[PDB]
Amino acid sequence: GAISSVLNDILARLDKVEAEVQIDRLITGRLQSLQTYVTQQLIRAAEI
Amino acid sequence: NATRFASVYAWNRKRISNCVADYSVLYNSASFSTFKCYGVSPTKLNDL
Amino acid sequence: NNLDSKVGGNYNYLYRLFRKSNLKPFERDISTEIYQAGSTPCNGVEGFNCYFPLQSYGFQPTYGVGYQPYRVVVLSFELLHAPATVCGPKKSTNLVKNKCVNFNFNGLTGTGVLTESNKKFLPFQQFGRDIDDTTDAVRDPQTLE
Repeated sequence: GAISSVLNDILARLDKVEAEVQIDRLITGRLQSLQTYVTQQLIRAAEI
Repeated sequence: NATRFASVYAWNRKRISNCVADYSVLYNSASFSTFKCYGVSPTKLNDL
Repeated sequence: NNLDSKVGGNYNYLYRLFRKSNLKPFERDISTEIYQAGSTPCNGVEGFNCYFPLQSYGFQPTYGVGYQPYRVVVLSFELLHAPATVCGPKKSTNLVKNKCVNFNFNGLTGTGVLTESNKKFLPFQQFGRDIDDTTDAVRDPQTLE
C-alpha cells in the first residue's frame, strides 16, 4: 500500500509527514514477513 | 509565462524531453495560489 | 481574471456539458456532436430533446472570485522505468570507484560500492538486477561504461 517498495524511492520523493504514511506500510509488511519466516523456521528447527 | 492557454473541452498536452528542469521558480513564486501534488513533495522536485 | 475575463464574457472557451457516460483518464473529446436527452433520436444540426454538448465561458471581471477564471496546469510525470529524459537542476561530482559511497544516479540514492562491470549490457540498458531481485548494475549517464 506504500507509493513504492524501494524505500529509497520514498526517501527521494517524500518529506517526513507523508513519507511516514508510506514507510509505515513497508515496516508492517516486512516485520510481518519476518514474524512469519522466523516462526516457519522455528517449526522447521524442531523438524531438524 | 506564455500568453495563451487551452479550454478544458480540448486541453493542450505538451511533451518535455532532452532538457533540464527547475521547480524553485514555481515553489518560490506567489503568482500561483496553488501548487499541489500527490506522488511527490514540492521541494523534492529539484532532485528528481 | 486580470488577463482573461472579457467585459461581456470570454465565450471563446468551452466546457463539456454532456457525454454518453463518464470518460477514461487523459481522453480528449473534440466532438461538436449533439447529445440525445430523450426517447427520440436526432437528425440535422439540433433538435427538441437533443442538446449541444459544449457550453461557452462567460468570464466577466464584474463576477465574484470563484465565478472568475483561474489558469490551470497539470505537470504529469513517471519514474525509474527508462533513461530519464528530464531532470531537475542539481550539479554532478567527479566519479569514484571501489570505496563505500553514498551514490546517486537520476535519484537512485543509496549506499554501495561501484566497480567496473564485465556484464554484457546491450546499447539499450540503463540498469541490471539478479536472482534475489536486487539492483546490481548501472551505466554511468555521462560515460557509457
